[PDB]
Amino acid sequence: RIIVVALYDYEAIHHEDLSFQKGDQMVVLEESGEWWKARSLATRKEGYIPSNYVARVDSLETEEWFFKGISRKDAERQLLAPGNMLGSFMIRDSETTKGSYSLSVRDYDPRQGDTVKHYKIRSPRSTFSTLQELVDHYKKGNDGLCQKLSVPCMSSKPQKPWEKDAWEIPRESLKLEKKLGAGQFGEVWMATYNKHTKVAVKTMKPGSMSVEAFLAEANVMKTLQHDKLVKLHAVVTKEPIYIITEFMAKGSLLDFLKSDEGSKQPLPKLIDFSAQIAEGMAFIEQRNYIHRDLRAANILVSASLVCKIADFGLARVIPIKWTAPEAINFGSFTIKSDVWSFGILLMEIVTYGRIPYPGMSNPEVIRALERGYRMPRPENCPEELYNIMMRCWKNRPEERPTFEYIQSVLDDFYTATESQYEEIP
Ligand SMILES: Nc1ncnc2c1c(-c1ccc(NC(=O)Nc3ccccc3)cc1)cn2C1CCCC1
Ligand SMILES: [Ca+2]
Ligand SMILES: [Cl-]
Repeated sequence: RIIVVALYDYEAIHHEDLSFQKGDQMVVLEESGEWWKARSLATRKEGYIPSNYVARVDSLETEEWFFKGISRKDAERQLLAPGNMLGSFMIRDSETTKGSYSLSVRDYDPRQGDTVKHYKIRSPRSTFSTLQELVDHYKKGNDGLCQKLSVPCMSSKPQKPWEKDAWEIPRESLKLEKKLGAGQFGEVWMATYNKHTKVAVKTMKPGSMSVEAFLAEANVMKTLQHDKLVKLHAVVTKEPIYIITEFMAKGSLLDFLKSDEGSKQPLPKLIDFSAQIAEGMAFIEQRNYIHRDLRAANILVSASLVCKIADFGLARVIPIKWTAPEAINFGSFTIKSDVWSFGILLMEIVTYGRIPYPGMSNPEVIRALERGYRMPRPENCPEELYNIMMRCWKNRPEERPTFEYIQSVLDDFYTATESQYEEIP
C-alpha cells in the first residue's frame, strides 16, 4: 500500500484527473508513466495525477530544502534566479559522489558578484543526526560557511505533463490563435489545446515529406527528449501535418537578443545561454545525431530565460554563414560541422544577434574562409571566449572540440576547477 504526498497545488484540467492541494496525501493505484492513478485521502476521489507532482511520504523530496536530480550548475542557476536572496540554499544529490548529498548556498561577493558556493557532505567537527538537523544549525550564524542559511531555494511547479495517450490528436482539439512565424515549409502558431493548455503548433506544407515517413521521424524525436530540447507534445496525423510543441514565451534567441530585455543581459548571462545550448548539443553528440542548422534563430527562450534547441528533426525531413566548408563543399555534415555553427552561434550571442560576417555576401564569405579569414573579436567579448570560437572554426573538423568539452568550459567559465567545491577545516 504505497502512499504519496503533494508537493504543489494542482487544478484538474482533463476528464479523469484529480485536483489536489499542497500537502494532500493519496494512495497510489497505478504507475503508468507521467500520470498515476491514485485515490486522494482528502476527497476520496480516484483518478489520475501527474507523477512528478508527488513524492513518497517521509522521503527527502518532501522537504522544502531538498532538490532531487540537480547538477551543481543547475543548482547554481536555480539559486541565482529571481525570488532568492543572501543565504538561500538547497540540499541535492552529489553529481560526483554518486550516492551522497551536497549543500549549495547563495552568497554575495563585492568583486565577483552574486555567487553560489558548494559544500560536500559525508566538517568532522559537527555531528548532526540527519540532514534536517544539519539545516537547522546553519540558519543561526555560520559555522564556517561564507554565508549563513536563510530560506530554502525558490521552487516553482513543474511543467504539466501532456495528456495521457494523447500523442495522436484530432485537429479539433486546437485553436491556432496567433501566427508567430511563416516560412518555406509552413507556419508556427501560438495555440490552445482543449481550452486549457497553451502550445506552439508547426503547420507543415506538404512536399516530398511523405506523410507516414514524416511521422516516423517525429516519433524518433519524441524518444530524444532532453531538458534543453523543445518538448514534442503531440502530432496531427492528417495532412496538413501539425506538430504540437511546448510554448516558449520569449520566442527565438535571435529575437530575444534584439529585444530590450535582451540588450540588458550581462555577459555572464550570455555565456550561460551558450552553456545551455552546448548542453543540448552534447546530448545530441552523445546520441550520435546531428542538428545541421545550428543558429540563434533555431534556439528558443522560455519565460524563465531557459534556452532550448528548437528541433533538429527538420533535417530528417528536408544559410552558409553558419556552415563549415566541409559541409558546404562536399555535403559532409557531422557533429563537427555543428561545432563550427555553434562557434558562429556564439558570436551571434555575444553580438546580441548581429548577423555574422556583417557586410559580406555569401561568396565573399566562402573565398575569405579559404584564405583563412575569421570574424574578429567584439569590444566586449573576452579573449578566452573568442579563443573558444576559433577552436570551433578549425579548418580540419577533427581538431574542433567536442560539445562535451565546450559545455564543461562554458559551465565553469568564471570558476577555477579548484574552486568548484569549497573546502572546510
Ligand atoms: N515552440 C515555440 N514556442 C514559442 N515560439 C515559437 C516556437 C517555435 C517552434 C520552433 C520550432 C519548432 N520545431 C519543431 O517542432 N520541429 C520538429 C519537431 C519534430 C519533428 C519535426 C520537426 C516548433 C515550434 C517557433 N516560435 C516562434 C516562431 C518564429 C520565431 C519563434
Ligand atoms: Ca577547494
Ligand atoms: Cl484508502
